Amino acid sequence: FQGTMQAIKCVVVGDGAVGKTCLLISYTTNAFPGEYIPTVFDNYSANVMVDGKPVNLGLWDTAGQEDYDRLRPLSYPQTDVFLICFSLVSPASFENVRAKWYPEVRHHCPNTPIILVGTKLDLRDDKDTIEKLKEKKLTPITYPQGLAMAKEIGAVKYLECSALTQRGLKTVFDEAIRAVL
Amino acid sequence: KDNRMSCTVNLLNFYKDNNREEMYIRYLYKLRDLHLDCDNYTEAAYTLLLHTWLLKWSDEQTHRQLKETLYETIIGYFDKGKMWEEAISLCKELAEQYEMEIFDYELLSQNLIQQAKFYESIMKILRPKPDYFAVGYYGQGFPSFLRNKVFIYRGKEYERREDFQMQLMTQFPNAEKMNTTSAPGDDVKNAPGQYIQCFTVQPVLDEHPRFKNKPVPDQIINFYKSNYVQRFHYSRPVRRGTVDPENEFASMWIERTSFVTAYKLPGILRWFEVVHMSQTTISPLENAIETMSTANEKILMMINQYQSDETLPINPLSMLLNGIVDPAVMGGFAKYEKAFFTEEYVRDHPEDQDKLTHLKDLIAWQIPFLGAGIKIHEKRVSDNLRPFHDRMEECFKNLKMKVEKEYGVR
Repeated sequence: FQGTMQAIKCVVVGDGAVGKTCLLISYTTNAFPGEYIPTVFDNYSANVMVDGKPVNLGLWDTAGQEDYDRLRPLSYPQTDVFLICFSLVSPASFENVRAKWYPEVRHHCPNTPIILVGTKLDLRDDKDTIEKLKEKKLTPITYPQGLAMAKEIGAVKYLECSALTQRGLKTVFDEAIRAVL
Repeated sequence: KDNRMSCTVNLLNFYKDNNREEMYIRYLYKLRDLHLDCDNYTEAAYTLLLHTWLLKWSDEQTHRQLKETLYETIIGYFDKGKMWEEAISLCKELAEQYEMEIFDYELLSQNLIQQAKFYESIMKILRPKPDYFAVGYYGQGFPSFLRNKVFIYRGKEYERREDFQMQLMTQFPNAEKMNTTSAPGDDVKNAPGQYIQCFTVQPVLDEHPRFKNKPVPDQIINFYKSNYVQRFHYSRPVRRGTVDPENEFASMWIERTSFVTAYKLPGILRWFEVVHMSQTTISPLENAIETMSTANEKILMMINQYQSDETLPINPLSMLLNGIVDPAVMGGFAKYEKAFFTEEYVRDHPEDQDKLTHLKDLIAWQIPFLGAGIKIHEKRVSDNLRPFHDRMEECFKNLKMKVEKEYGVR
């Protein structure tokens, strides 16, 4: 009766420094914001209900490392939605969204939707973080900038979150799913 | 109306203590009606059971007919609740009466069919695992029935902590949400304001003797892992020192807290007060072991779900296998090898020697399961992912290989 839960395959890309893995573990295990336990294994899954629809969300933690440029797109096929993430406190990872990630994804999956995600939303106001960036003559990415970037790459949504405070996290995954439904 | 319910139960309890059967019954119903407003079927059903505890299968509407009408309604509730095993267990009592006490075979056949439906559902209708949330109320601002107390709450279907805590904060708007799961000091306990701790806790499978040594199917054992439970865990990771930028695992310890409620969940309420709390600490080694077991349990469970049904999407299988076969992002168990298999780690700890062998066994254990699952994946993988499957095999082969030598084939 009612068949099987809709299985949604969601593939997460971004630089290693973005800390995208922390997002997936915190959400899947529904962890306290401060503490979550790492595992020695790569993929995370959650059974969740969005808009009254229950689904089996599979979160693929891809490797940012360049060594994997050949190996990583093997699992791209069959994806329902793409999560593209960059650190709000790393303009380099931001620039890589346009430079490498979007092109790669688009090359391999032209019509699969994309969600742009801004990580470390909590650091964007940390003084020590702001200072170190300035010394390097860099400033954190702003909301208006992330949005423009999304518009540019043709991402369904642009969203900012913080694995540590957990604020804005649930939404990323809810919206990832609204994108598939 | 948590307050009203708590109140009703407080009333209801007092009535039990002072034998006031008429009053007690009046309150059972008051309580039942409240659950129905909320659609808490299972808790509504358990509350009615308090009535039938007073009834007996006699002719003294007489007792047997009343107890009967009641069992029917309760069984109806559990069905909506999806506590099929609880429903079945009430069916059996009725069937005994029909079969051996009043020989009503027509009603009996009806009962048996109802049981056939519940047994079937258990196996074929998957029920979402509920979540448990601990809440601590630590301000002096709290009334005396909540003051400095911990309660475990049974989550509604697909209810997530973000949703729950929101309603909770709504209930108390001056309460501050604590940012630790750690047991609060007396400094906060004797404070004037309201402070609220809230986190998800893990249920512990209570031991049932029916399943004590027999081979029970996941399908019917898993249900007991998240229901009928009285004990719960929260695990937090604490780093001890000498952190390595290479493998955090070597230095990661877990503080684990245990909560025991006074009554099992589900019951007459969605929450019961924690009556005992304990903390135990687990070493990176012990942690690696749990981690390894979970991984193997999951792989085995998955290969079994797939050996059965073939209408199952493969995405969830690909994902699990690949993330264990080729853990690019996180370490892999190499991290565990690098961390505990040094000549040095063994020398420092001789106690762990029994454990190290156990850890080794899991790794050997992993490969068969992995290949077993890979066999399945091979047979049923869409052709656009064939290249993906082919790589996954190569790593596996590679992996099978390095492991077989180091650790004997299992």
